[PDB]
Amino acid sequence: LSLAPVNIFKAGADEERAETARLTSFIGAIAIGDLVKSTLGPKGMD
Amino acid sequence: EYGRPFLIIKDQDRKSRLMGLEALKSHIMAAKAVANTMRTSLGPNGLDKMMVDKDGDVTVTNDGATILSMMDVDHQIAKLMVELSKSQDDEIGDGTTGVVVLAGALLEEAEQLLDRGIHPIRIADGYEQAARVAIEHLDKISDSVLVDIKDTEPLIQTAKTTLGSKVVNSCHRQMAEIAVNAVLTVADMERRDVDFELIKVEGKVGGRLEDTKLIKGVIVDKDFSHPQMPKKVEDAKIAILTCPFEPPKPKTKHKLDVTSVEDYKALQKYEKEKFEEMIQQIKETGANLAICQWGFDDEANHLLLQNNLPAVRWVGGPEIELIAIATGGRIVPRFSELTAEKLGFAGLVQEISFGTTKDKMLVIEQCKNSRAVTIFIRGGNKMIIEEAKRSLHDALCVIRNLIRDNRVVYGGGAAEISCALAVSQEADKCPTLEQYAMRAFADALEVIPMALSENSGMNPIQTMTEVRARQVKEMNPALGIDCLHKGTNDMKQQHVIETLIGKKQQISLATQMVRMILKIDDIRKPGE
Amino acid sequence: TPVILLKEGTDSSQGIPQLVSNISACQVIAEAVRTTLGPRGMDKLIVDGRGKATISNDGATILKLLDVVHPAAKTLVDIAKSQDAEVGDGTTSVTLLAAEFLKQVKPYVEEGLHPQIIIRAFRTATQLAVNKIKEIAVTVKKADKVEQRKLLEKCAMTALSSKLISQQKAFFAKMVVDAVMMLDDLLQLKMIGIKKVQGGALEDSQLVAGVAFKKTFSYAGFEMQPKKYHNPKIALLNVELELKAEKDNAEIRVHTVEDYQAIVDAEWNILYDKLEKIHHSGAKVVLSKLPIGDVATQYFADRDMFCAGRVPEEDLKRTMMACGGSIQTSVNALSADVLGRCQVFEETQIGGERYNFFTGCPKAKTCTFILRGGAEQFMEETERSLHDAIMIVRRAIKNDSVVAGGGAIEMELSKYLRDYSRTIPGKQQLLIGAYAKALEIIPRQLCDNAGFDATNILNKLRARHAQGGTWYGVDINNEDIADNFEAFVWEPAMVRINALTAASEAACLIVSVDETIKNPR
Ligand SMILES: Nc1ncnc2c1ncn2[C@@H]1O[C@H](COP(=O)(O)OP(=O)(O)O)[C@@H](O)[C@H]1O
Ligand SMILES: Nc1ncnc2c1ncn2[C@@H]1O[C@H](COP(=O)(O)OP(=O)(O)O)[C@@H](O)[C@H]1O
Ligand SMILES: [Mg+2]
Ligand SMILES: [Mg+2]
Repeated sequence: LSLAPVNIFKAGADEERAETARLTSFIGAIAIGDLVKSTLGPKGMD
Repeated sequence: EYGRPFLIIKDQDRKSRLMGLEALKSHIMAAKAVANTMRTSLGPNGLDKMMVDKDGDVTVTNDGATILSMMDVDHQIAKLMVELSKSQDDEIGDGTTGVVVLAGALLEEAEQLLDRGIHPIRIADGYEQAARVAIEHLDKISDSVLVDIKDTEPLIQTAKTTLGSKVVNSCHRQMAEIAVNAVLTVADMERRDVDFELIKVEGKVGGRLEDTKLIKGVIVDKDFSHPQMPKKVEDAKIAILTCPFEPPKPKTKHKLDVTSVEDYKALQKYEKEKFEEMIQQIKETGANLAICQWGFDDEANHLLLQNNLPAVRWVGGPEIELIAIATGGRIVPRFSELTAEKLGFAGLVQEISFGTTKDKMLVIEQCKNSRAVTIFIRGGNKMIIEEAKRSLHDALCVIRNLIRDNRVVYGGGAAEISCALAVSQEADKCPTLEQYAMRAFADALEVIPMALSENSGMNPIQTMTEVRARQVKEMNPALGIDCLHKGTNDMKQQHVIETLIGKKQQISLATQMVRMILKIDDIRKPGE
Repeated sequence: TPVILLKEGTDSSQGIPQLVSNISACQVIAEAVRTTLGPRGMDKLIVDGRGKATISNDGATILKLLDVVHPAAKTLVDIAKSQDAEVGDGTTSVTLLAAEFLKQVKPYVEEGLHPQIIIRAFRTATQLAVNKIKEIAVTVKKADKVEQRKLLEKCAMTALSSKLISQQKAFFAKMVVDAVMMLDDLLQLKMIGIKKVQGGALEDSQLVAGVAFKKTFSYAGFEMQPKKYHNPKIALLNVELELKAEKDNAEIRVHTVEDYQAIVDAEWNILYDKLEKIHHSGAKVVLSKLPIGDVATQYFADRDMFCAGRVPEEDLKRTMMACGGSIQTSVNALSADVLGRCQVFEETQIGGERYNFFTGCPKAKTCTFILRGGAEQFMEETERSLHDAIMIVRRAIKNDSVVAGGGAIEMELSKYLRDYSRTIPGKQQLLIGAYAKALEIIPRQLCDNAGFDATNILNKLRARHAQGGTWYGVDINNEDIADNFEAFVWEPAMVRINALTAASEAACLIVSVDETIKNPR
């Protein structure tokens, strides 16, 4: 039911598979480009 | 007598033990989780893994050796698979993600045999007999072409396939010419070896990925001592020096006594004549550029400038011996030994400048026959340079193997389909409870084609069946999996080449690890 | 009561329950190494408190890795170290034998038998069994060079058949025999160069006829000197060839600047005097325990001469008895009789490492083993398995007497003791008879590890011996019994003589103990 009955990794180490890794890498990158977008162009803010 | 729980082992109540079959099933399940992570990172259409260092660092890689190295595991069997791949990279350099897939698939096939009442030593005995049939069959279909300087092209096509998997594929034609041209230069042809200390790999971030080039000299990250020295020269005789430019000082506990005024005035005169004596000795011999390991002085810096004689300060240890081999000069420990026959020769010594930073680098080229070359990697990302360095090391290690052994086989799955038929055909004449172990070997050997097809997007059992049916009917052992969708399953036409000793090790080394695991039955470890 | 004799915490036990609880404590030690016996034995995995795994099939190292604290069980761990110090093989055969001598006499202790009667019976049986082995030990007349090579190949092949390297026992048994005839009289164990190099295959291990040691630290210019010589002259030295102070306890007091410059030239002339003396002697390869500076490295690069430094002591001594030089602490005397010589010297690459080779020594009296595996524990188990065939052959030269194995010699002894017990009357029948029934534990474990019927086979062995087949053991490939002497399963007679004496002394000691006292802290 869990991530394989045996324990391979240590305590505190995490792993992400295909369906959830693409979720982290895609929300992490969009967050960076959203904070910065407001400072683009002749009339960008500060 | 009331045999109360008497104490036998220290900390007996905090220790655990597995025995019998349940301990053997835990090994297989632990080696099935590790080998299924590396399945996706196989072949030209594979995908790579994100790795986060313990402190704060990020690594992106496709190599099988480094992935299992930076992954921290706690299972003991999982630590055996890490060492299985590490022992492959240093011996060959290519195939380190192919061994753990085969070993993991070799253990899974033995799970059904154990459940039927089969002794594990009997399985580990039948496996070795099969590995002697596959290796003896691999020499029969091996083809050796040639290796020299004048016709280089099969060597290029060998390094083209290994680079096909890594991220460096946009420019992988250019990076296949650097790897081949930088090996036959530094490699001897009588002793048949390669000195990797003679090849320097230096990467500098910023720029473009296709700007990577091969330099036929030495590039050192330093600059001239005085800001008013000429940046380039056209005919320089390199004067390699080890000793500094300071006045001499003995190592024993010297003490110099000054008991008068004339002894004091004779000491100022001593210091200033020693500086002028040094520049006279360098200029007399005809030297044009000075290279020093230790630092200069405030006074010895102008004398070099005033005499039109540029110099480089504080260069490293290993870099000095590369300039000596490249330029053809010799290293002198004093000024008295500096003669005209101990000088190098460069054709051009420039000082390249990067963008809006203060990073200056000294380059040395246009030399005669050399035994030292450097690789200059460029790129616009931190993770691109590190992965580019790893991919180039794999390309160099493939060519080094071809010098020892010319003969090659054809990849893309062709070697595995052919090897799995020889084992299965010979297993039909072995009636001693070994046909089961031999048949299990030939079934785990076909996981490599079923990993390339699944990654490509095709059906494994539908494509793999059609390839064996075509190979038996014809007499062509060079048919593989069309991963790149080119139309022809013939690997000879598609120019897919694999070194023979690379494939031999992936079978001989992978079998022996399975013998340890099948031999281990008890575990005794503390509890947490 | 208000004043008490011993401290508060002195645990004490005595009586019949004290002794029976000791027999049941040796049943746990014997069961920890029960399944590592025979060609189909399985090794164990032990972990320390730090996390280092030690994977092995030999009794001696398994019992060393358990933190046994039971005073009675600690006798069985001490006799194992005795066996691996005298003969080196048979370690796990004295652990089952020691526990089987206590299990068979456990019921007699409960019935109220005086344990002194048991000790007299155990000592009488051991002397009657050790003398039977020497009576029927096979020897040969005029052991010629050919027949004295076949004898040690068979013995070394049998000690290897139960280990990790069991498929390649033929290839390895040829290297061990050749590695011991190079030694001369004392057969020192420090004259064999066990080296471990990661990567490769088990069939790529080589035996060299000289010395081989790893490349040490080198300074600038090391890549500018040749790495292949035809007939060099090895100069084994013990000197620091580097620019330093003459003596740590020294001081220089100069007065004028003219004497200042002469001092600086004096240190550069002392060093250059030593290097010139080496170069004039005709030497081509130089070695030194003490470090070699970079000035000396570039001196030898301009004269096509190889240099090395910081060589371990264990490697220079192995060179001396392979080339024929001597360690020189001074360069004032370098004659022709203090230099070495060989036929080839080069520096190849094996497994991403640089190694120096000194092959080609017709008067060599030492060898070196290069082991090629695929993991750190693959090489340690291969080195421990090679350490058993070394000591078996070493013991087999001083004693050219062999007996058959696979239970063939345990069963002949149990037949002789059963016949002897039926003549003497009294309570000695049930004690000697209990000694003969405990010697068949070795054949029983061979059929239990392979998965055979341990009872039907033993009924056949007991019938073949009472008819009168002396060397009829067991067979694991044929599912039956066979002649183990004609099947070339041989072992020296010294591995069973010392196994009975050690097992009988450990059993006789535990029985005599009456009570135990444990003091606090
Ligand atoms: N162009 C190609 N077509 C078909 N198969 C290929 C091609 N290039 C590489 N391969 C296969 O990919 C397999 C894995 O190689 P790779 O993914 O580079 O990692 P490694 O070489 O470390 O195992 C090899 O067995 C090889 O046969
Ligand atoms: N070819 C063979 N057939 C049957 N039994 C054998 C054969 N070779 C060795 N044996 C048995 O296997 C045993 C080896 O045990 P081993 O694990 O070496 O114990 P130790 O390590 O203490 O010497 C010997 O007692 C011997 O009787
Ligand atoms: Mg590859
Ligand atoms: Mg043994």
